[PDB]
Amino acid sequence: DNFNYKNDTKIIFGKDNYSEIGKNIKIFSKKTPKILLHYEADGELIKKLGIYEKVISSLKEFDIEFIELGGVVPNPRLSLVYEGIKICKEENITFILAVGGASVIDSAKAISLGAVDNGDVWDFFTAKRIPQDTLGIGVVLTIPGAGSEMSESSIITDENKKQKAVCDTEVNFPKFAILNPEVCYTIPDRLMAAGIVDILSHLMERYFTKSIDTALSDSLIEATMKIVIKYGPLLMKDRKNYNYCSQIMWAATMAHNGMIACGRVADWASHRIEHEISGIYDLTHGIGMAIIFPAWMKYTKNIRPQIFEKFFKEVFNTVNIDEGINKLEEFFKSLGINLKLSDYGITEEYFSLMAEKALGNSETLGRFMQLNKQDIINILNLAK
Amino acid sequence: DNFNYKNDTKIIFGKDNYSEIGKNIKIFSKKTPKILLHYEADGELIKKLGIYEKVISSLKEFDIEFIELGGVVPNPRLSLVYEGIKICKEENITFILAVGGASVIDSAKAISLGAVDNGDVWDFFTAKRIPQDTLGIGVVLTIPGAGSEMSESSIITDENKKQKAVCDTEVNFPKFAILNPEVCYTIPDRLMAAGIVDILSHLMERYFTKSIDTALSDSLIEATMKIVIKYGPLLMKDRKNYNYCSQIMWAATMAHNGMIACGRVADWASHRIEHEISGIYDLTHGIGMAIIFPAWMKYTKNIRPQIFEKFFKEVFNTVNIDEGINKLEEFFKSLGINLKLSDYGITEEYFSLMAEKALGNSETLGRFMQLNKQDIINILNLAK
Ligand SMILES: NC(=O)c1ccc[n+]([C@@H]2O[C@H](COP(=O)([O-])OP(=O)(O)OC[C@H]3O[C@@H](n4cnc5c(N)ncnc54)[C@H](O)[C@@H]3O)[C@@H](O)[C@H]2O)c1
Ligand SMILES: NC(=O)c1ccc[n+]([C@@H]2O[C@H](COP(=O)([O-])OP(=O)(O)OC[C@H]3O[C@@H](n4cnc5c(N)ncnc54)[C@H](O)[C@@H]3O)[C@@H](O)[C@H]2O)c1
Ligand SMILES: [Cl-]
Ligand SMILES: [Cl-]
Ligand SMILES: [Co+2]
Ligand SMILES: [Co+2]
Repeated sequence: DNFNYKNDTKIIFGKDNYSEIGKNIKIFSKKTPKILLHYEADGELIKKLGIYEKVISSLKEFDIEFIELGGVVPNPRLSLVYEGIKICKEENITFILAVGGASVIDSAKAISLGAVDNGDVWDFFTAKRIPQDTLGIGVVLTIPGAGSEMSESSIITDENKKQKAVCDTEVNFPKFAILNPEVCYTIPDRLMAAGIVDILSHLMERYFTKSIDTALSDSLIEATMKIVIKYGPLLMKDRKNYNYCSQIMWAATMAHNGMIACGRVADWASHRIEHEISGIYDLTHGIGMAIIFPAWMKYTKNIRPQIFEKFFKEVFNTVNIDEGINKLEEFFKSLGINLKLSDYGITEEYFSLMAEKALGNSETLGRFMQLNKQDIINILNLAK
Repeated sequence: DNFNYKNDTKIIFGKDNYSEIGKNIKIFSKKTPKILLHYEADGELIKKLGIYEKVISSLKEFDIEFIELGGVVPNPRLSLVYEGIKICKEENITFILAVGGASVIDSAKAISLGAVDNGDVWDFFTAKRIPQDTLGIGVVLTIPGAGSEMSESSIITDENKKQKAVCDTEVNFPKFAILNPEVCYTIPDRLMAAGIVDILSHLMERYFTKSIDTALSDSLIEATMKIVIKYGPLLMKDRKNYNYCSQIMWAATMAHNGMIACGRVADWASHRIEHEISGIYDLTHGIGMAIIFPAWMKYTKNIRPQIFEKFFKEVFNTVNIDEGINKLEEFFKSLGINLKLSDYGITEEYFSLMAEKALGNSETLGRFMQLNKQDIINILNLAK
């Protein structure tokens, strides 16, 4: 097992450092800077928090001209990205500032691409052309979600065709990303808890592998996981604790690092199964990953028991799988999450439909264990 | 404690992937590529190993024209860098390939700088100008030493003035670095052992800190250390074991990462003390770090016993400092290293001189503990 790793995104970690917005705009723009401030809706919640102010005060401090463009919505649409390209060519924008989460970061990245291209940007999403340049964006992250502030990916939906797509390319890497743990404070409980589950589950999806010779990698992923297991419950009970939020934020960041996962083989079974639950019921990703992941490890405990033994020894101080699986169930409950699907009024009614749609045009799904339609129903039964 | 992190060096990790030399030259050169192959002496040992061949076979495979420039020597001299600038401007070299260790990588970086500048390169080392561009280098690392294949630093000595200096700048970052663990195999024992000590000591220098709120960081540094403690002895006894060499190489790399050390405050006391031992006697850095580090932790065990308790609990499975200090002494001996200075015929004769030269024009030295001249002699007495 060989692997490659690049990641050029500059990370500014900490608080009381709002000048680094302006400072980093200067470090990464073309000559004199004029920037596009991108946000969701009308900076409604960004401004409520006081980010909008502390942003514009950094922009002013550095004499940076700027236009605002708003209304991105959770599933960012080409409607708006096309509008954004227009503005970055007309008003000669030299840099984009994404002030939000992945929904706005993905929009920002797609604008950054189109602003430097002499074609349609959507040729970069539908596998027609491979972009070779981007204007350049900076992010101020408002919630440590899925790491788009450090990824090479942008997910956009063409609502004219109802066809959503993604574009992975080294140019999409943000030039810099401001990461202040303080943005965690105002996040509602259920969402903080679900973000904590997403961090662990991202680590676990990569940890549980058939790959061999991954000792150091194992250690690092174990280390991050343990911290999630130790601090995430403390953060839930002391929401404004900078330390607790720092560990957790730094964990999510590290979880999106492929220095700790070194070309070891990830498994997406849980993700996919959860996707289809979430596709039919109103259920937050992180919550369904806490219901499904335990069900899946029960169902897959026989593949490489040794790597399950290891997991629970290193993370929950136990060599007994059942006990460990329960310690993880308990830990999820420690974040205020109920563990069964019945609990959310999800019934067995669509376990069949959900299993079919997970598999799509395939016979099985998974890598650690090849899971067929009935295997998936069994897992949904374990989680009911 | 806030911190920043960038590192743009692409890492190609693994074996049986010699085509990625050519492939990565193509990915990072100007238009058609013509490269300078940089090595130590006359590719004497690089060629003995079979790197030279597998390099030129990748260069040919990709139709890459190339000139060779040799004779870099362990303390790379401007004599040669000036020669290299000449060649990269005359022969219009678009990229440099450093095939060696830090001595040649540092030379390569200094050539890369000068080849794009309209001045003297040495203005970049003597704090006159701050370089804003470099041609671009790739490294094939022959020994996982001090990480220059991923650093922003180049250390060159002007032998006309007997004045050596360094240049830290984001442009010095190699464009890519090939890391094949197999290069470990041929390394002599004393040097492999000393490289294993350097990895741990780089982690320890950063670990033992007065900084607070560093839990995740602690975990990661602990994780890497443990692996060094576990595999390094196995590697010493099974030199050609790819797994053992992979963990250890990946540890050194990770040790040079500031994602695991997150702006926590390093201490260089041991380094400095060792420097002066090495300045007077013929002693390999790694070996004197195994004699000195234990002496220093004995002498500094009273500062934050809690972080010593933690260290030895996480790494040596013990809460007792004395026992732990001994487990670390034992571990060093497990790499075939004798632990006293007497052992190397180093006598107390110059403990005084060595202490004075460590302190230079300062009253104390260290951050974890401020060490004065007598404190340093005491530490040298602990290590005698
Ligand atoms: N690399 C990639 O491109 C990548 C990878 C995985 C997922 N994604 C995408 O990530 C998106 C999920 O985004 P996300 O989880 O970062 O969140 P988000 O910002 O898209 O939405 C988070 C929710 O919490 C609120 N919120 C955000 N920050 C807050 C704060 N500081 N205080 C209070 N409330 C706050 C928002 O109003 C919203 O309701 C999806 O579109 C998903 O497809 C992208
Ligand atoms: N970031 C930086 O720029 C930075 C930081 C710290 C130290 N340094 C510098 O690093 C240098 C030390 O270099 P290094 O430790 O990487 O080693 P090196 O390559 O300079 O020398 C290593 C020794 O082992 C031999 N060797 C190397 N690879 C071998 C292999 N595969 N098989 C057998 N023998 C092999 C060499 O012949 C030589 O005797 C010093 O000049 C030091 O100042 C630079
Ligand atoms: Cl997610
Ligand atoms: Cl070193
Ligand atoms: Co997931
Ligand atoms: Co050192």
